[PDB]
Amino acid sequence: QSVQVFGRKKTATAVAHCKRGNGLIKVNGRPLEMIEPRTLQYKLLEPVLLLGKERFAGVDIRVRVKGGGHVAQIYAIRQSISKALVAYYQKYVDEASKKEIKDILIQYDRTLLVADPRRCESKKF
Amino acid sequence: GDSIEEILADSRQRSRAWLKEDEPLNFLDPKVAQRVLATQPGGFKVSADGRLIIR
Amino acid sequence: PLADQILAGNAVRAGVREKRRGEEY
Amino acid sequence: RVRTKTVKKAARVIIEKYYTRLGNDFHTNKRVCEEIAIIPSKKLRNKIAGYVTHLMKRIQRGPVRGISIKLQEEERERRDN
RNA sequence: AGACUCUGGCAUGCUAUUCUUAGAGGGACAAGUGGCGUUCAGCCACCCGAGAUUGAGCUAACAGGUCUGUGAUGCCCUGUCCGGGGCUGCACGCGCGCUACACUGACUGGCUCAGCGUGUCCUACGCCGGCAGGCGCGGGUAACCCGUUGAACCCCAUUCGUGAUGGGGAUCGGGGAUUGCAAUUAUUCCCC
Repeated sequence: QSVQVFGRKKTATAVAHCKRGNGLIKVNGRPLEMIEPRTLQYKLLEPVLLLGKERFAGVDIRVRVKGGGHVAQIYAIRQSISKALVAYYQKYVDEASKKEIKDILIQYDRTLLVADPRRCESKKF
Repeated sequence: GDSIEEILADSRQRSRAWLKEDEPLNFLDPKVAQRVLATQPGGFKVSADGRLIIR
Repeated sequence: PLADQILAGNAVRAGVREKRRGEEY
Repeated sequence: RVRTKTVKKAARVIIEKYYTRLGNDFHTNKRVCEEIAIIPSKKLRNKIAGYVTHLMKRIQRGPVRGISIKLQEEERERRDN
């Protein structure tokens, strides 16, 4: 058994699978630390270092992306990971852990649960 | 069909889907189908006594 | 009154002006 | 005979705003039409009363939750005013 | 085959009133029942009910025009194809738009991510030439094939280094190829 979530952006859409495991992080068949724009690598390290790497050793996560640019894909990946962990610890783990994770993750940043509702406005005659 | 608002009505495209974002969404949850929508979400005069005038 | 006129001339008008500028699914 | 569109609109607005005070058969519905609308036309009054009776007969065979929330909203609007 | 307007059948109710009157008020609203029905619009049959419809008034045109029959109708006068040419040719004034005037940059190599459309002209693939481009064979009248639409900016490493300079590319000379009756007044592209 496992949990599938989705992360959204302007045009970048990602899906995320979280299941039992030894703590493997995979994005597009690759680990999280070699996404091509290296400069936002701490963004890819924002969720896990917010929680602690020892806790993630029971969950294996795999994220696939399609659409958007580089940084939009990065934001979709990190938001999808955050919502994957909170959904996994809500459905499978007791409510107190989900509540404290949600509280710390909502006092850190707003976009890590609901993405920024921004899109390009169309041109009309 | 038998609802109140359906009777009182002023009387490709089908492949569109609508997600709703609350609790996080799990695709493998058996009750996720409640959170998806197949369609788009969302004159008379008054007298002194308060009675309407119909003509 | 006289003092009201003097103080209105001594102050600057302010207050109301509505400037009209500028998810779930 | 067919129903005029303004009869349909009047029946809609009457059954939308004052569903609680209307009754089952034709006579009390005509009475509600009497002291809810001045309605100078007798034939228009009769057609409106008959169509409101038919509308509530069709509505009362439906689900109860819509009637319940409609009555709750009507009570809230009456208490607010 | 009037889903226009108005109205009548029964009043032992009111007024000067059960028999004659003439004003007003009730009464019919498809109202109810059973079937045919997209299960809602309508249709058929029947009960109660005086009345589930009987009477009074209501076809007409061509701001598109045509075919060319019309009033010695009124006002004003008494072109064709062919060949080439330029269609802004440039001292200047007045504005739309592109390029950069470098170092946050340029070169090279690697790296990796979208969206709006379209096609018998979009092209997948194999052969030749460094490239401009040819040859051959397929897919597609279309979310199927081009196309998991593999793009640019950005990212990593090298070289360059304050220099009218490896920036910027104008204006030129030559060659080649492509598009077409025809390219000169450089159609267009690649290279030097």
